[PDB]
Amino acid sequence: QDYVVADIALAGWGRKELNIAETEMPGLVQIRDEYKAQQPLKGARIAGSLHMTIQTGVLIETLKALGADVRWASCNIFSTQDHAAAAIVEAGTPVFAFKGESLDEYWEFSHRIFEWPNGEFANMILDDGGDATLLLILGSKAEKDRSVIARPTNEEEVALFKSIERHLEIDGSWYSKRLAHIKGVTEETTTGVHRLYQMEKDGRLPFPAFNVNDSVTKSKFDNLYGCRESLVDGIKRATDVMIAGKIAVVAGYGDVGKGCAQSLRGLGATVWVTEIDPICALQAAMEGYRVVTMEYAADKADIFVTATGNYHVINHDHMKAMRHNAIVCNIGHFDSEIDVASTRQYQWENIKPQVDHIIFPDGKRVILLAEGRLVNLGCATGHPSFVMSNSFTNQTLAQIELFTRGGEYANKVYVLPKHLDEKVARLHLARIGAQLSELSDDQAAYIGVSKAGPFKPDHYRY
Amino acid sequence: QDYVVADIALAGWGRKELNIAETEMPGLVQIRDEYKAQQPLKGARIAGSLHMTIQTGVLIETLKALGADVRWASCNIFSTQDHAAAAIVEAGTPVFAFKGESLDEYWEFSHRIFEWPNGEFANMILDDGGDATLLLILGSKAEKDRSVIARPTNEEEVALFKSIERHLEIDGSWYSKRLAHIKGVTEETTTGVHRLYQMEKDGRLPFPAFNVNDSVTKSKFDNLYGCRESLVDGIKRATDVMIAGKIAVVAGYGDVGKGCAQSLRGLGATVWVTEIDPICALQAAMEGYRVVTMEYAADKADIFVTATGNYHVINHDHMKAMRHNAIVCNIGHFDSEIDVASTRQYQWENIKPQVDHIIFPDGKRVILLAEGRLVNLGCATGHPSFVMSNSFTNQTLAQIELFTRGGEYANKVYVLPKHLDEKVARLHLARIGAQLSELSDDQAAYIGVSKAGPFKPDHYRY
Amino acid sequence: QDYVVADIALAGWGRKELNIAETEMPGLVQIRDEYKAQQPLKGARIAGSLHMTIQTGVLIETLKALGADVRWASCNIFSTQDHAAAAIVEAGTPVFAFKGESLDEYWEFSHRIFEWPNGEFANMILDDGGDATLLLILGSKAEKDRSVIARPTNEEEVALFKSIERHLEIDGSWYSKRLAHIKGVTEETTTGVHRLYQMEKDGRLPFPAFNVNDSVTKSKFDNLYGCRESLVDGIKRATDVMIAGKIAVVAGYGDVGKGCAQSLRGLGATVWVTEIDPICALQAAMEGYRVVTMEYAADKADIFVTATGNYHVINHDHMKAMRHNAIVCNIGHFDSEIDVASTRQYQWENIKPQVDHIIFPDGKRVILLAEGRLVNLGCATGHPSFVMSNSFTNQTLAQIELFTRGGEYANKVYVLPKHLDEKVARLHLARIGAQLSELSDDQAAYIGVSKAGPFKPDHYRY
Amino acid sequence: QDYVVADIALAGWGRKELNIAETEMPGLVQIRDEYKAQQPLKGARIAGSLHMTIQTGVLIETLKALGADVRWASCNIFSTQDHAAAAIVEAGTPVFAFKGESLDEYWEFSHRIFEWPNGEFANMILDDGGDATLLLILGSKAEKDRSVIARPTNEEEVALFKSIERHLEIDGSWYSKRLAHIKGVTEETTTGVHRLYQMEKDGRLPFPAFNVNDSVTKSKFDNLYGCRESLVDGIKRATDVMIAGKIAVVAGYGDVGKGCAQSLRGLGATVWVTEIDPICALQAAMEGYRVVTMEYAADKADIFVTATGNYHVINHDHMKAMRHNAIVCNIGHFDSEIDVASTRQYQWENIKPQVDHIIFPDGKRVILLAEGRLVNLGCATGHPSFVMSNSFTNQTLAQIELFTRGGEYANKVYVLPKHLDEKVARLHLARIGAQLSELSDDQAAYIGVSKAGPFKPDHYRY
Ligand SMILES: NC(=O)c1ccc[n+]([C@@H]2O[C@H](COP(=O)([O-])OP(=O)(O)OC[C@H]3O[C@@H](n4cnc5c(N)ncnc54)[C@H](O)[C@@H]3O)[C@@H](O)[C@H]2O)c1
Ligand SMILES: NC(=O)c1ccc[n+]([C@@H]2O[C@H](COP(=O)([O-])OP(=O)(O)OC[C@H]3O[C@@H](n4cnc5c(N)ncnc54)[C@H](O)[C@@H]3O)[C@@H](O)[C@H]2O)c1
Ligand SMILES: NC(=O)c1ccc[n+]([C@@H]2O[C@H](COP(=O)([O-])OP(=O)(O)OC[C@H]3O[C@@H](n4cnc5c(N)ncnc54)[C@H](O)[C@@H]3O)[C@@H](O)[C@H]2O)c1
Ligand SMILES: NC(=O)c1ccc[n+]([C@@H]2O[C@H](COP(=O)([O-])OP(=O)(O)OC[C@H]3O[C@@H](n4cnc5c(N)ncnc54)[C@H](O)[C@@H]3O)[C@@H](O)[C@H]2O)c1
Repeated sequence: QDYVVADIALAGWGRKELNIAETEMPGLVQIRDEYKAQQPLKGARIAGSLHMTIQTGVLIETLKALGADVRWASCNIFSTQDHAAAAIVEAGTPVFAFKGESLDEYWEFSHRIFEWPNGEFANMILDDGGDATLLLILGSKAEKDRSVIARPTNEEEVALFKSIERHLEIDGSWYSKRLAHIKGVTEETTTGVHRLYQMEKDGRLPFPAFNVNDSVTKSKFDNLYGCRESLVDGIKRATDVMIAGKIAVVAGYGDVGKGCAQSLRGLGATVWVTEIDPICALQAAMEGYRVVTMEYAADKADIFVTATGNYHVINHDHMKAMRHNAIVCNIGHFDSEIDVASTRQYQWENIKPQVDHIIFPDGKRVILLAEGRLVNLGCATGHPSFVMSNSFTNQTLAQIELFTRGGEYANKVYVLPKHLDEKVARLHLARIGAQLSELSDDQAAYIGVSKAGPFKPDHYRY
Repeated sequence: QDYVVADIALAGWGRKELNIAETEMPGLVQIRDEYKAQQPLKGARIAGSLHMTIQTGVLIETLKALGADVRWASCNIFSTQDHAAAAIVEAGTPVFAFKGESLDEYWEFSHRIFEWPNGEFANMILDDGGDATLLLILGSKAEKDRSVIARPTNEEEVALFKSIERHLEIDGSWYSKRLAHIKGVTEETTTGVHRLYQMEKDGRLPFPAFNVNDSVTKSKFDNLYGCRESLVDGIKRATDVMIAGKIAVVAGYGDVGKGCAQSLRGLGATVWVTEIDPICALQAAMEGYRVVTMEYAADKADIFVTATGNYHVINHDHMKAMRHNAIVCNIGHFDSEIDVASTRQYQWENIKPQVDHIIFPDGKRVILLAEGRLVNLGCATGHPSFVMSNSFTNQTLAQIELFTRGGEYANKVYVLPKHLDEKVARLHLARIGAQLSELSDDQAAYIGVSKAGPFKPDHYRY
Repeated sequence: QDYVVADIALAGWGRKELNIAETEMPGLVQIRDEYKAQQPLKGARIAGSLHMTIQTGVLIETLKALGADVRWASCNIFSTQDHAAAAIVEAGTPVFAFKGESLDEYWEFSHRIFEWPNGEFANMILDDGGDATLLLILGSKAEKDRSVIARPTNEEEVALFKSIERHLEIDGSWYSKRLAHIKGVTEETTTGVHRLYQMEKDGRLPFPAFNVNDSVTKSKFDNLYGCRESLVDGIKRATDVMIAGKIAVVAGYGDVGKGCAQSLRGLGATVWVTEIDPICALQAAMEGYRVVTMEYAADKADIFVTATGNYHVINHDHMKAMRHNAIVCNIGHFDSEIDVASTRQYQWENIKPQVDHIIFPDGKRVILLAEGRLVNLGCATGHPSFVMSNSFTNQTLAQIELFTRGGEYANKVYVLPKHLDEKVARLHLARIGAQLSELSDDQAAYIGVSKAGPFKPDHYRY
Repeated sequence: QDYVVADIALAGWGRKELNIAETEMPGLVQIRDEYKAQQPLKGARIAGSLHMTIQTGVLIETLKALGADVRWASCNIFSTQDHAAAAIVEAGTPVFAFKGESLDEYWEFSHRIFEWPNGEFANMILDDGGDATLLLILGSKAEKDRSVIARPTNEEEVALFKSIERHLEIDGSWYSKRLAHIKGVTEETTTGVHRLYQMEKDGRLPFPAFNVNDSVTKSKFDNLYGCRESLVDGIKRATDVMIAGKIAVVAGYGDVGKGCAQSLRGLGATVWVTEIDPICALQAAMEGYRVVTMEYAADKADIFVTATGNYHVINHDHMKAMRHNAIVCNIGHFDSEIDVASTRQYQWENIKPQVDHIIFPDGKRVILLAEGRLVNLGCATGHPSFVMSNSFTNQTLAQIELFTRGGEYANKVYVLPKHLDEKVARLHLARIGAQLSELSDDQAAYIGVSKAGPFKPDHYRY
């Protein structure tokens, strides 16, 4: 069995949910129809490391419909949907992923996506978080200098370092010969992208890399629209609270905060915003939101939402000043936006999964969601498929561009070209009934663009 | 054991949830504090027939805190929350309710709320749907005319009639004796209020009844704000679908439909509305919604919501014209807004509990929610506590008024007096931080009102 | 010349503006087309007393297209548009109206609409404010008892009383014989309607009267939609102020205040509301508005809008606490919502017409619009034609109903029947592209209405 | 008299309006207070060419309060407010501007800002549209090559070239001598910035230039918020039309179109959008607007707004398909968004100033605003002061930076540094009551920024 999944019997269920997801992921489905004849990924052998969910499944089969051969693993030990994995295997793709897998299994499975049968090699990486890429790069270094895997600080490292030693025993140059076949990497997260920029700095980047995280279509959907669609859903599943008439404070008015504010206001909450950036604060104010400090908000608001990407924006003294049964949640950085640690010295009482009462020295209670982790993933189900369709359609056009024209690119990190970012948007228009107009020749000349785009300058903010 | 519940062990859990709910139900709690000293319900013996949930538990303990003696049953066989029932019993109230009870047990439990110890009788009814009222009125007539309980249309009538026949054997004047002791009824639903108006018309109403359904505070919260708060919640739990960019059609632009349109629009849907009432249609047009026909919408919309209270507003031929994986749901009348029965001829495939695929001959599928029953109750959790607080504060003030001043009233159906309706609203203001202003003497005279209210004429529409 | 206008030469201009207004008044234009064949007003001789504007002109010619003969005057000395009057005369209708006419001329012109040539008599009154109706009723009394015009308090009375004495000299029973021919009155304002209710009380109402002021379509358009369309326009014409980011306080959250709040929020103002009615306050709160006292708002808000219909809701001490260059206006009762009188002791400095600086003892200035009169009429141009189309379409269907079936009605004040209120709405649907649906027989029975309406019970609030 | 204005008598009026405007322009006023002591512009001699309005007067006196010596002209022959010019002259600034001046007078006035007394020279240019900059650059080249001012395309060039030829006769090196003294230019318009980038490309830029057009604060206020605030204002002054229930189409969904759509929707219009950019189109779809074609909209919409910056986006055949009395206007490029010229073949009829009927052969009419020029400027009063405060605070900070630190800059076009852009926003917060928060040291390090800013990376889109 060239796969490791929870239970292949879950395949039929997975296929039914794939069939449903496809309708909500028109960008991916339309790429299949458009590039059918050309088979642009014929000859591509893609190693993929990305949350093994139903939506990722639609991406896998798009890559296959375009001609790719694919091996897949999850980028997280808990994010796999076992029935999705099952259905993808049943359809003929090696998957090494199950929910609740150990760290040892995680790093093993990250090797498996790079062990192709019949003397073959992966020639593309599709990554989320950069673990797959990190494995080849660090393993290659360990070949020359074992010391780099000699002193593991944490738990993830013990498992990573150990897995590398195990493969160096199979083949003393296990990693470098595999790295030599990679034609391109496409990466979609902030952390993965930071890692690539550092490799480039260190002269350690041996192929072109596409930063897809910073495209307009990916960032708007992943940040603004995705969280707008999901904040209130998580709050309601957890608490069933009435939103109308409540004071809700959103910390941060970037893309995530903008979406949060908009959804809360759409239900009749009074929305306050906190900010450290005066441009963002002024944007919030021009939408009729009151811009306040968290000190001011702390004893007044009913609902607190953190969207700053920063550290301890809701702190011990804020919570201490809070109203009884104030609801506190986080939709920003995966942790530490709220100082949950500083409340651990007080009585807690579980209300239900991902919902807890914290009881302060005076008997005043606060309701905390997902233990200060991401409310949209802990109390709801994360981004809807249409949102993920925009992210994954980016990843797909990036794979096509590097596999197909990667020789035109240096061994550097590149943001997706505007014309492909525009194409991502265009691929989603028919689903939602939007009719795109066309410039005439005179009009294209008049505003100084090609009829085919790109339509805006690189500095354009949308 | 003067109670029948699922499991008395659930009491501690129920008490924890009651403690949470109280903070979201300020009308009930503030009533407890305001009327504490007066104990206006001392000497009241209330037979209640109302969904035995955590929220109803808060109402029950409010009635008790005001001096009432109380016995309770559910008005529905499936709506009971067993931990709620348990906590209320443990706190000293007879309850006759558990989730999933039978129709035989249902009607028996309806008798038990009228069986008081120490030779005492119920003197007040707090009703939802009118079953408690019906039992006594039908049963009383059946004492002198067994023909009324002779021809059961219906599985519910079969159970009802049996229980009457069974009690007639114990005492030929079981109902009669009890009916004569009722000083008043308070009723909060359309169905219950229709039954009362019909009794009044027939001269069969032997006590004053308060119609609390048609109060402004009750109708607004129960119809408009409640459904606004919970429509999308149900759709998202069921489907996790992206709302932005979708065409959603709402059939009906009354209170319910107004709330629906408003929540869908708040998330970036294009909202279309159908209507038969030109006034309601013009209202919709003035908020920027296109007013369309269901025939026009059938093959164009992505989301269908029925809010008409009418019959087969989505029919077989509409569903057949629908777009593949269109979502169809009902938030209006309990059933028959959608012609679900006409699709039973087709293969169905369950997606998950309360979510079904209907497969048409050409392979096109429709996603139907809650089998065409109520999506906010089937796929979500129903109205939030603050909403129910408005309905139940209406019931409480109605009980106080009829118990303490019923002599002032005739044997008719009255809508809650405007000043009590205003009181319901007022009791909810402190929670949401709304500061009410006071008229001066000059100002009250200038507009022709008392400083204490009521503030509007009886025909005022708000 | 059976007319008195400013200048008949203005007719061509007026006709051009009539032709423009008709497109925006589909209710009136559609009545013409629908009732063409029937000529329901053939035999009607309508005396009309209503602001002689372009929009009223479209009403006059609708009445004529339906078969009426008409004589017209203004209900206000300043509201006439001279080119409208000119165009209506040129088309063959006697008009007695010009802007800036004296009180003597006003009362003379009110007689002229009741002096028909060739021994004829008016048999219908179309009134706004009840002056026309008052003339006949009071004149009739003076015939029997001169004392009722013996002691005039004010300026309007001196002119009224004098005009009556003058006509009693022509014909000692000038009024009563004219009153005897009136088959019906239709009245559209609050004041006019109060006067009718008082006549009825006093047994002094000799014909049926329609209160059109309280119809749903007239009240929603005249109160809510009209002021929503126009508040910000008046503020901007006067001040050119940026609305976004300002705190704007609306006193009152009835129909006018509701519209005001909604328009201000639509431009990104932070909107606060004050209220004395807790139901209205709770409505405001459920839309996310903060409900505050004027004492709280006075030193904080940038923009103050009064919509209460009450007395001195913005008072001396409020203005004294105001921020420098706060803008103060009134869209409610025609005066005394603001205590402008109490500021008259302080320096004023005109900024431009209808805009004044008030300079307080400490040098802090406030900007007052229209001297505390109606901002939408003083700084903008009042209600748009579509709004007036709803009012006047009411007046027209009321005229048709009383002329045509007035024998079915007692000599009482009646609100317009719901089926005619619905018809008003329906007549406006085609213009705005709204497609009204139709009940089937089964559906009409199911919800208990006729297919033709009315569709809602009398107590329905919309 | 070192000035040329319409009437110095208008000065007191102008001063009154300047005093009002100041309260709505907190960025300029707060700059005066903050930099008072430092007098950073002491030694600066600023030649300004910018619309001589009341708002520009506030900018001028801010520059003076900071130590600058200043001479001023308008950048447009018709934009001058004569009372503003007068007040600024009376307060001691040479101004060369009056409303309705000729092109000959225009260019002469442009020379006068460069003629300083006591043998001194301008050392800074504050420009709008780039005419002041062009004069010196073109004129300098013309000294050594008279061919550049030999072939005038254009009535404006005829005037420009004459004035250069006239000054060349007085001094063959008139421009040269002056050009060499310029330390910097600040430019705020698209046209001016394009000219600067073209000079830079040709190596013809002898000093650092700040592009203030593309700052976030300038572009947002000038493009989005400014047009949002004033679109409907213009339409209503022109037509007094009802907006609710109308279909309004906005061509373009960039900054301007985004603001338009938002204001129209806020009043209950159904808003459709056209676009050629799929990203912008998806943005519109995500806010619930239908994205349509102008061909589809042509015969359906009631209101047409062009915001594309493109050429003939409304053409002859669109207008011919339009609904009778459709309103057509342009808020985008100064002209040629609508093919007005193609309708000159038809009879026109003026409705009023800036409002015209275009009469088609079949008698169908279209209402065109401002003859297809800018409706916010033609039918209203342009941007409000708070908006202009953001543009002019940008200019002020740009002047301070180039004057005090220009040595740090090369002879290129720079966009305003992000930290100054942030400063513009910050300076506007106190007015609107927005409370900015401060990062702690730990928080600044955690997200990788200085506590003082800048807070975002250069590619951040807001
Ligand atoms: N929950 C999710 O599923 C999800 C999805 C996408 C992104 N994110 C995360 O959300 C976070 C924010 O994302 P974004 O795209 O909005 O980033 P952003 O940088 O665009 O916006 C963050 C905002 O927070 C403000 N801020 C920083 N510190 C603050 C403080 N101490 N107080 C008040 N405001 C402060 C900044 O000025 C900034 O405008 C990131 O960590 C991102 O990774 C989460
Ligand atoms: N889901 C819930 O939890 C919940 C809560 C409250 C009320 N309701 C129910 O929702 C239904 C509607 O309630 P409401 O308060 O909005 O009633 P309503 O009478 O105020 O509104 C119903 C609207 O539907 C329109 N309508 C009737 N038949 C139609 C048809 N064939 N096509 C288009 N429109 C049609 C009517 O003209 C009307 O204006 C009722 O059955 C009510 O009991 C449900
Ligand atoms: N400006 C116009 O062109 C125009 C058009 C229509 C109506 N009106 C007038 O506007 C006024 C209001 O009309 P409406 O239809 O909204 O009336 P309404 O009675 O429906 O609403 C008035 C509201 O003001 C509140 N109120 C009374 N005194 C108050 C106080 N002291 N402080 C705060 N709130 C207070 C009341 O509770 C009420 O809800 C009336 O005088 C009406 O004639 C003006
Ligand atoms: N009226 C004013 O006072 C004022 C103020 C600021 C800017 N503007 C002007 O408005 C215009 C637009 O400004 P912006 O900042 O929105 O520019 P922008 O580039 O941000 O937006 C223009 C939009 O129009 C779209 N477009 C181009 N041709 C089109 C076509 N044929 N059909 C449909 N869409 C088309 C583009 O795709 C684009 O996204 C510019 O000319 C600008 O100078 C006017």
